[PDB]
Amino acid sequence: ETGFSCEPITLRMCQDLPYNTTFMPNLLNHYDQQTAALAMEPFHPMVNLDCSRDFRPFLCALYAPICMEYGRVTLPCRRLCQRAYSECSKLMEMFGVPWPEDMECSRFPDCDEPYPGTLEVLFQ
Amino acid sequence: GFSCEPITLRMCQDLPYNTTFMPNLLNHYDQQTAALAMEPFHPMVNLDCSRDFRPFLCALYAPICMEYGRVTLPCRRLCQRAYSECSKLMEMFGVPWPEDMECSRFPDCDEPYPGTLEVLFQ
Amino acid sequence: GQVQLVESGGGLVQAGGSLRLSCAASGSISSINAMGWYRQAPGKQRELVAAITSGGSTNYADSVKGRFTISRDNAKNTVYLQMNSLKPGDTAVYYCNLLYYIDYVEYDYWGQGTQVTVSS
Amino acid sequence: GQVQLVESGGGLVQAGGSLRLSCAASGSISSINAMGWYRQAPGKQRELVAAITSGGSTNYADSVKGRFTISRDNAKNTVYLQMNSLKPGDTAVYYCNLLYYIDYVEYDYWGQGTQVTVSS
Ligand SMILES: *[C@@H]1O[C@H](CO)[C@@H](O)[C@H](O)[C@H]1NC(C)=O
Ligand SMILES: *[C@@H]1O[C@H](CO)[C@@H](O)[C@H](O)[C@H]1NC(C)=O
Repeated sequence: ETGFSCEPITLRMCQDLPYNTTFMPNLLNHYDQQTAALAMEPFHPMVNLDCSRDFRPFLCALYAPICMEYGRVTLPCRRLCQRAYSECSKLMEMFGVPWPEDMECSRFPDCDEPYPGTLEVLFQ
Repeated sequence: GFSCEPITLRMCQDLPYNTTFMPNLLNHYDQQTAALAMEPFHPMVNLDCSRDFRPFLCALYAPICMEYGRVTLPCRRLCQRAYSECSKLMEMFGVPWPEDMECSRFPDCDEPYPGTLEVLFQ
Repeated sequence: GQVQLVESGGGLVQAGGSLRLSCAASGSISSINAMGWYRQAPGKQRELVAAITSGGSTNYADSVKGRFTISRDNAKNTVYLQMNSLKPGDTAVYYCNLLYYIDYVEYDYWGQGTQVTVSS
Repeated sequence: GQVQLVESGGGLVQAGGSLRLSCAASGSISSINAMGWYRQAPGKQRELVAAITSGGSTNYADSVKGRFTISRDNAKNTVYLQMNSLKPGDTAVYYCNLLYYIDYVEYDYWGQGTQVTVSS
């Protein structure tokens, strides 16, 4: 095989999403997801207190993105980032959680590119 | 096409290569998780039971930096020799062999280039 | 069922002394919440001191690390600030807050303030 | 000179008592090494008790955790086994071991063994 698969998501804050796997190297999977879970843990107060409906979808898009054919990268839309940031920034400031440089919302797409660049995914 | 950072893992210095690919979101967190996974093996590395052990461990936790951050793996034969040559010392120190190090899971290193290749350093 | 936070435990101590602030929230509140301690010196901006989620996760301002401890009694909906090794620079009015969300609508309640004064 | 292991400290104690084994390595050995204690009761298989590297990493058999302590003096190449809360089931010949590698060649030396006997 290729050495990669869609692996079950084991990040504790990325359960009960519309999808349940993410693209990972087979041998490095548990290690990679353990590292992602560690990186995501500082955001737990925001996820638990639910300051934004957009926050968990945004973070899980970055740490456990939907599994695509050939492992293609997917990204959340800039507007999602911006609303998650705005709605959760008071609580992030209260708990000393900085917004990482690699999450600066200007880095994310406007979601106005022709299909398949921007698309809608349906879930039953 | 490269985003290589210096290897900071203490058990992965003085290798033929000195950088590794680190995704931005995972930097620091990765080395914390790697140090935790490698710590049970510190006696194996320090006492030098196998020439193959440190290359194998650092292949998993500080792999060579590739264009586009491509994944590389050590060959099954490397895993097998590192395991057999260090098994006496690991048993003496109660060091378990993790699931993600089971040697049968690693490549036979017989796929056509670039799937298997030789890297030169001289 | 109306929500109010009431503060106590401030006063005057000499430098090196200790104080314990208490902030008791009464009324109908969400059991998943954050509670914080803030301070404001005369004429200056209000500043975060420490915060704690209902789960027990804490955050501390650098200026108070190792000296102040925040804690809570969820049974009592009360948050505490144990203030050891007090310095003159800790003099301020101390405020507690209670922060939670209901269907993403923010609720942010504040205590009435308690004066802390640390003499030379 | 050639490597030699000298053991001492065995003997007879009542259950609940204590003993200290020592094992002194002489000769040309690597300063980076592991030293261990093993035990074998007559008619039974040899079993690991405890081990320690020159760096200080330790490992204990579950049956002796909290009762036995291994330690070493790198200066004199000596390993010790402090055996507290002894039980009749600890009765056995205890062997010291010295394990190291030079250019990936294994050197593995064994002491002569010393008897530990624990009466009811
Ligand atoms: C993940 O979702 C797929 C499709 O919805 C389902 O077939 C699979 O069983 C799920 N995995 C679980 C529930 O572990
Ligand atoms: C890493 O190795 C490369 C190639 O030998 C060398 O050019 C570079 O200076 C090295 N970097 C460090 C920090 O040693």
